[PDB]
Parts: sequence; structure tokens; C-alpha cells
Amino acid sequence: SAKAPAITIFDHRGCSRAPKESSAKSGSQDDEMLVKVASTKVTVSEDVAAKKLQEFIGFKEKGLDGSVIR
Amino acid sequence: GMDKSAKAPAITIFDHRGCSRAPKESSAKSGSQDDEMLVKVASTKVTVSEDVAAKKLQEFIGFKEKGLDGSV
Amino acid sequence: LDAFSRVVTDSKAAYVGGADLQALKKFISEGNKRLDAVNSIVSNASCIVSDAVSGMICENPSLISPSGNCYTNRRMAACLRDAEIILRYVSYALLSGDSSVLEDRCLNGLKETYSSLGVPANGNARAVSIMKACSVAFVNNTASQKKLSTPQGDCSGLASEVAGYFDKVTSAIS
Amino acid sequence: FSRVVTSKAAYVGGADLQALKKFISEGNKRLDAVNSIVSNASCIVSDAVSGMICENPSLISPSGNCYTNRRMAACLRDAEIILRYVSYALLSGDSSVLEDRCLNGLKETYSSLGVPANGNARAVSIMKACSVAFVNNTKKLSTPQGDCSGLASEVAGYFDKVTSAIS
Ligand SMILES: *C(=C)C1=C(C)C(=O)N/C1=C\c1[nH]c(/C=C2\N=C(C[C@H]3NC(=O)C(C=C)=C3C)C(C)=C2CCC(=O)O)c(CCC(=O)O)c1C
Ligand SMILES: *C(=C)C1=C(C)C(=O)N/C1=C\c1[nH]c(/C=C2\N=C(C[C@H]3NC(=O)C(C=C)=C3C)C(C)=C2CCC(=O)O)c(CCC(=O)O)c1C
Ligand SMILES: *C(=C)C1=C(C)[C@@H](Cc2[nH]c(/C=C3N=C(/C=C4\NC(=O)[C@H](C)[C@H]4[C@@H](*)C)C(C)=C\3CCC(=O)O)c(CCC(=O)O)c2C)NC1=O
Ligand SMILES: *C(=C)C1=C(C)[C@@H](Cc2[nH]c(/C=C3N=C(/C=C4\NC(=O)[C@H](C)[C@H]4[C@@H](*)C)C(C)=C\3CCC(=O)O)c(CCC(=O)O)c2C)NC1=O
Ligand SMILES: *[C@@H](C)[C@H]1/C(=C/C2=NC(=C\c3[nH]c(C[C@H]4NC(=O)C(C=C)=C4C)c(C)c3CCC(=O)O)/C(CCC(=O)O)=C2C)NC(=O)[C@@H]1C
Ligand SMILES: *[C@@H](C)[C@H]1/C(=C/C2=NC(=C\c3[nH]c(C[C@H]4NC(=O)C(C=C)=C4C)c(C)c3CCC(=O)O)/C(CCC(=O)O)=C2C)NC(=O)[C@@H]1C
Ligand SMILES: *[C@H](C)[C@H]1/C(=C/C2=NC(=C\c3[nH]c(C[C@H]4NC(=O)C(C=C)=C4C)c(C)c3CCC(=O)O)/C(CCC(=O)O)=C2C)NC(=O)[C@@H]1C
Ligand SMILES: *[C@H](C)[C@H]1/C(=C/C2=NC(=C\c3[nH]c(C[C@H]4NC(=O)C(C=C)=C4C)c(C)c3CCC(=O)O)/C(CCC(=O)O)=C2C)NC(=O)[C@@H]1C
Repeated sequence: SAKAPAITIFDHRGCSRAPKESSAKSGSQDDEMLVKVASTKVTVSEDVAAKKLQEFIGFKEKGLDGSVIR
Repeated sequence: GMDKSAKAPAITIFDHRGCSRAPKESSAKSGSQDDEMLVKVASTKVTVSEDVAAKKLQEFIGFKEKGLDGSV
Repeated sequence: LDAFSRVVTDSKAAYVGGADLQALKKFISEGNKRLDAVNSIVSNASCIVSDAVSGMICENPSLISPSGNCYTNRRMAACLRDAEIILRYVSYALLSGDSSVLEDRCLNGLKETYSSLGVPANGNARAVSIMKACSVAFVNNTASQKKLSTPQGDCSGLASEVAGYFDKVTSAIS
Repeated sequence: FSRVVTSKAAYVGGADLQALKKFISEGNKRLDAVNSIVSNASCIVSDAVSGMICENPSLISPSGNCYTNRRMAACLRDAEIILRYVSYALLSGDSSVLEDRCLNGLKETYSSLGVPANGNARAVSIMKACSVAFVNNTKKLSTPQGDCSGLASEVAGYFDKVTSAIS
């Protein structure tokens, strides 16, 4: 079904945006942080895959990290 | 002038020396290893899918993490 | 976790903050460290998936040759999708602190599915291995404090734990 | 390369590529430098936009110019457009196309739309820092080791034209 856990981690300590997704207060800095866990379909549009192909087809270049094994 | 078309040059560099897939896109032999390398350039409309931007908002909205590179 | 049970099995999400978050961190090993580790993998998910599929391909270009399994946008997108799925389930295993959901909802029947489709085992092994190496580096991140998003300490235990989860993937699908 | 920027792709290999590299400064290194930027373009664009946003979270608040997918996509698109015109300026060894087809008239456009100058400044600065690090690369290297600092300062300057043009 191509679903997978989509986790979001908000360490928003000191953020002026008032929390309102839980409101179950705790009296500590845990009141400005949140783990959001959902399950959502994983999708890759053929347009995005065309963009990544164009980035891969050189076969030579890479990011800073990792050894060369091309 | 910037013509609001969103078109930009899309460049692909192929250093494909020794590649078993034969060159066939350029049409001027030089008898050097240049025959196995190519620069491709097109003028394409740049578009970012609202799906991508949506998936990108989920990575960004944490406001904390990053890649290895970069100051905080 | 039963609040996380119904999640990783509808459309509605789940939100853990406040007092519940305080107690969740008391029930899982190294709660604060573990959240940092999860956040750094999932916030870099796109580069991890992209870099692993790209590296799988630069090592074996025939994968995007006309006969390769990543040839055409449809196949490439599905390969990118699978890499992301795998990484997401591994990221949930690190959040939960166990591989129950990973094995039951992601790895089960996966090797027989890839066999029937002719998805090549060696490319998949390289793809996951790279994602493993990316994830370990992000958990063990050894950068400056002005460039580290977390308080500096020792996370080799969590890195070892996530590496174990990736090993479960490679052992199951090859 | 000028028929492109003004709809068929140009393919430059063989003798045409051999002559191109005799007509530009450091032809082989220049194409490696372009390769290392363009092959990393997605990560550069998204890291620069993400970095602009983590420095200023209100850009994705309801009042910010990246709020909604329509705007975020437009912003990611623009950063890629900018990055690609810079990569083309490095390919061709000058900034004439960059100034004419990309920057000429852009600042007035951003003013009318309300696209914030300061955020754009940071985004461009991050893309510059990225591109300089890939040209200077800052085992594990795809090219022969040597000195590409000249090309790095050249591409740094094309970003600086963007920075001057839209601030
Ligand atoms: C601080 C950082 C921020 C500044 C400064 C700013 O201008 N905006 C900031 C944050 C911001 N938050 C959101 C949206 C969400 N944030 C959360 C997480 C929190 N909810 C909570 O209950 C707690 C505490 C327990 C949190 C921490 C959630 C759930 C959302 C909604 C969307 C989601 O990702 O689920 C935004 C985006 C726009 C908005 O809704 O304000 C911004 C910019
Ligand atoms: C070697 C690397 C390869 C192995 C081994 C393999 O299995 N496939 C390899 C390469 C490969 N190339 C393409 C497609 C293109 N290659 C070029 C570049 C070259 N063509 C030339 O004429 C010259 C020099 C004069 C080159 C250098 C181009 C332009 C394309 C078309 C695609 C594009 O992005 O424009 C592929 C993709 C499948 C195919 O067409 O064979 C692969 C896998
Ligand atoms: C093809 C030419 C080709 C590649 C593509 C590349 C693939 C490859 N990548 C690694 C290792 C890592 N990749 C990482 C990814 C990232 N680092 C960052 O800073 C960003 C956010 C992110 C996306 C680009 C990381 C963190 C690592 C681990 C660090 C390291 O240097 O190892 C490898 C090595 C994997 C392994 O060791 O098994 C490979 C092969 N290489 C190519 O040749
Ligand atoms: C918000 C929390 C936040 C960010 C997001 C991040 C943005 C940022 N990034 C840099 C510097 C670089 N980013 C690079 C990008 C990449 N490197 C890779 O290996 C991959 C393929 C790619 C995508 C992640 C690079 C190469 C650099 C420069 C190299 C280096 O720094 O050694 C900066 C620094 C900008 C500057 O110096 O002005 C910033 C701000 N940082 C955040 O805080
Ligand atoms: C390994 C992953 C890391 C590393 C992590 C450490 N984090 C430490 C403390 C710490 N981290 C957080 C953030 C965390 N808690 C949350 O609730 C959420 C979001 C929901 C997150 C992201 C907190 C709050 C704390 C506690 C102290 C503080 O307030 O800053 C930590 C300290 C030791 C320890 O807590 O055992 C470490 C080592 N350190 C590393 O070097 C790698 C990269
Ligand atoms: C800075 C960009 C780099 C770096 C690069 C160097 N490249 C050097 C030589 C070189 N590069 C190529 C490939 C190039 N020419 C092409 O036609 C194409 C594709 C169309 C590409 C990608 C070639 C062919 C050569 C010449 C040598 C060879 O035959 O392999 C090089 C050597 C110095 C010089 O030639 O002046 C360097 C230093 N090196 C670095 O350390 C940074 C990161
Ligand atoms: C991201 C770093 C920015 C940001 C960018 C936004 N730009 C928006 C619209 C827009 N951008 C252009 C310039 C673009 N079109 C081109 O043809 C070229 C080069 C040839 C470029 C650079 C135009 C013309 C437009 C308007 C028309 C259109 O969208 O196609 C935009 C949308 C505004 C809106 O409609 O609300 C955004 C958000 N926003 C940011 O916050 C950072 C700084
Ligand atoms: C990329 C790293 C691979 C590669 C992957 C491909 N997978 C293809 C199809 C496919 N993958 C799955 C498993 C996926 N779906 C799930 O629900 C879960 C876990 C919850 C996972 C991991 C399925 C079920 C399928 C078939 C149905 C479908 O497409 O959704 C695929 C397409 C094959 C084809 O079009 O014939 C590819 C290319 N291919 C590679 O070469 C590397 C190693």
C-alpha cells in the first residue's frame, strides 16, 4: 500500500508560536517540544524522478561525504 | 530582461570515458578522449511540484536539524 | 506503544508533547538523545535517499541502461520511493526502540516481492548500505558546536542500534 | 550555447567540445566545477531555502512569504533558477546571460510581489557557500586533486552579482 511512518520532531523551545496541538501541560521545557508521528503514503512523482536522473546520469559527481566507488 | 517564464539553462556534464554505452548525441569526431565526453545544455521551465514542497515543509518545519555542512 | 499502535498500522496523526513527552522519555532508553538521533535522520531524509540511490547507480550504471531495473521515470520513482519507505520504517524503529513494526510491516514478504519483480538484490544491498552509512554518520555527528544542532556528547550506542536495524533490512531483502 | 538561452538542446562533444575548451579558461577544470555544482543542485537549493527558514521561522508562519505549498514551491523554484543561471555563467565564462535573462528586472518584480530581500540574501549566500565548497571540494574525490581556487572565486563572483542585483 506504500505507506510508511512520517515522523516530525519539533524542538521549539523558545518559539513565540504558541503550542495548541496537545495543551497537556507539564511545567517544564517539555511544553515547547513535540514528537508528531503519522502514517502517510510515500510518493515520488515521475517529474521528481526525472530531475534526480538528470542529477545522477553524469555518473561522476557526489556530495562531500563518502568514498568514490563509481 | 527576466521574462517571468521560469525557464533556466539545464546543464548535464557527461565525463563518460571508458563507458561501454557508445556516444551518439554529438556529431563531430576529434579522435581524442573528447569523443567520450559531452556537455548538454537545454532551456527548460523550472517547476517544483507542490508535492515536493509539501514533503519539503515537513523536513524544514522542525527548525532544528540540518545537513552535516553549515553553521547553525 | 499503543498510542503509536493505531498510527503505524487510518489517516489521522498522533501528537506527543507535554507531560506525555516527559514520560515517554522516561520509558525509552536515552529519550533526549534518541529524539535528536531520529530528528537528524528524518530531517536529512531526502539527501539520504537521493545520495544512496545515486551511489547505487554510479557504482553500477547499467541500472539505468535500457535493460536496467531503474530505467524510465516510473521505475526510478519506485526505487526512490522504496528507499524512502525503508528509511522511514528504520527511523520508526529507532523512535520506538525495537524492530517489531519494521519486520512485521516492512520487511515481511519483501524478499519474495523483489524476487518476483526482478528487483536486483545487489543494488538494493548497496542502496540500503549507503543509507546505513549516512544514518550512522548523522547520529555520531562529529562536527563543531556552532555547526551541531544538539549538545555534544556520545551517541555510539544509538548509532550501533540504528546500524542493527539497517542490518535487519539487508539480511531480510537479499 | 546561446541558441539554448534564446527549444532544442545543444550537445557539445568531440571536436566541438575540444574547441570549446581551447576557447575558455581552464576548460577541463571548468567543466568539473560545473559538474560538481549541477550534480548537487537539489541539495544546494533545499539546504539554502531550509537554512533561510531556520534562521527566520516566520517565513513559514501564516504571515511569511514561504507559507503554503504554492509559495514554498515558487521559492524553491526561484533558488534553482538562480543556481542554474549561475552554473551557466560558470560554463560560459561570463555573466552577460545571467544579468540579462535572470537579474535584469528581478528586483522590481520581487518588490511588487513582496518577496523579502533579506531572506533572498541568505538563500543566495548559502547557495554561494555551497557552490564554492564543491568547486574547492571542502579518496572521496571524483576529480584529480589540484587547485580550483580560480574557478571558485569566479563562481563566487557570479553569486555576488545576484546578491548585488536583488538586495
Ligand atoms: C518558533 C520556532 C516559531 C517562530 C519564531 C515562528 O514564527 N513560527 C514558529 C513555529 C511554527 N510552528 C508551526 C506549526 C506547528 N507547530 C507544531 C508543533 C507544536 N505544537 C505543539 O503543541 C507543541 C508543544 C507541545 C509544539 C512544539 C505543529 C503541530 C504545527 C502545525 C503543523 C504540523 O507540522 O503539524 C509553523 C507553521 C505555521 C503555523 O501553524 O504557525 C511555524 C512557522
Ligand atoms: C557508461 C558510463 C555507461 C555504462 C557502463 C552503462 O551501462 N550506461 C552508461 C552510460 C549511459 N549513457 C546514457 C545516455 C546518454 N549519454 C550521453 C552522453 C554521451 N553521448 C555522447 O554523444 C557523448 C560524447 C560525444 C557522450 C559522453 C547523453 C547525451 C545521453 C542521453 C541522456 C541525457 O541525459 O541526455 C544512459 C541512459 C540510457 C541510454 O541512453 O543509454 C546510460 C545508462
Ligand atoms: C557516485 C558517484 C557516488 C555517490 C553518490 C556517493 C555515494 C556514497 N555516499 C556515502 C556516504 C555518505 N553519504 C552521506 C550523505 C550526506 N552527507 C551530508 O552531509 C548530507 C546532508 C547527505 C546527503 C548528500 C553521509 C553522511 C555519508 C557517510 C559519511 C562518509 O563520508 O562515509 C558513501 C559511503 C558509504 C559507505 O561507507 O559504505 C557512498 C558510497 N559515492 C559515489 O561514488
Ligand atoms: C537550519 C537549521 C540550517 C540549515 C539548513 C543549514 C544551512 C546552511 N548550509 C551551509 C553550508 C553548506 N551547505 C552545503 C550543502 C550540501 N553539502 C553536501 O554535501 C550536500 C550534497 C549539500 C546539501 C545538504 C555545503 C556544501 C555547504 C558549505 C560547506 C561547509 O559549510 O563546509 C551554511 C553555511 C553558509 C555560510 O557559510 O554562510 C548554512 C547556513 N544551516 C542551518 O543552520
Ligand atoms: C546523539 C543523538 C547526539 C547527541 C545528543 C544529545 N542530546 C542531549 C540532550 C538533549 N537533547 C534534547 C532535545 C530532544 N529532547 C526532546 O524532547 C526533543 C524533541 C521532542 C529533542 C530533539 C534535550 C531537551 C536535551 C537535554 C538537555 C537540553 O535541554 O539541552 C545530550 C546530553 C546528554 C544526555 O542528555 O544524556 C546529548 C549527548 N550528542 C551528540 O554528540 C550526538 C550528535
Ligand atoms: C576543481 C574543479 C577540482 C579539480 C579538477 C581538476 N580537473 C582536472 C582535469 C581534467 N578534468 C577533465 C574532465 C572534464 N573535461 C571534460 O571535457 C569534461 C566533460 C565534458 C569534464 C568533466 C579532464 C579530461 C581533465 C584532464 C586530465 C585528464 O585527462 O583526466 C585537473 C587537472 C589540472 C588541469 O588539468 O589544469 C584538476 C585539478 N580538482 C580539485 O581538486 C577540485 C575539487
Ligand atoms: C525564495 C528564495 C524566495 C521567495 C521566492 C518567491 N518567488 C515568487 C514568485 C516569482 N518569482 C519570479 C522570478 C522567477 N521567474 C523567472 O522567470 C525567473 C528568471 C528568469 C525567476 C527568478 C516571478 C516572475 C514570480 C512571480 C510569477 C511566478 O510565480 O511565476 C514567489 C511567489 C509569490 C506569490 O505569488 O505569493 C515566491 C514565494 N520567497 C521567499 O520568501 C524567499 C526569499
Ligand atoms: C531501489 C532502491 C531499488 C528498486 C526498487 C523498485 N521497487 C519496485 C516496486 C515495488 N516495491 C515494493 C515494496 C515497497 N512497497 C511497500 O509497500 C513497502 C513497505 C511497506 C515497500 C518496501 C512493491 C510492493 C513494489 C511493486 C508494486 C509497486 O510498484 O508499488 C520497482 C518497480 C518495478 C517495476 O516497475 O517492475 C522498483 C524499480 N529497483 C532497483 O533497481 C533498486 C535496487
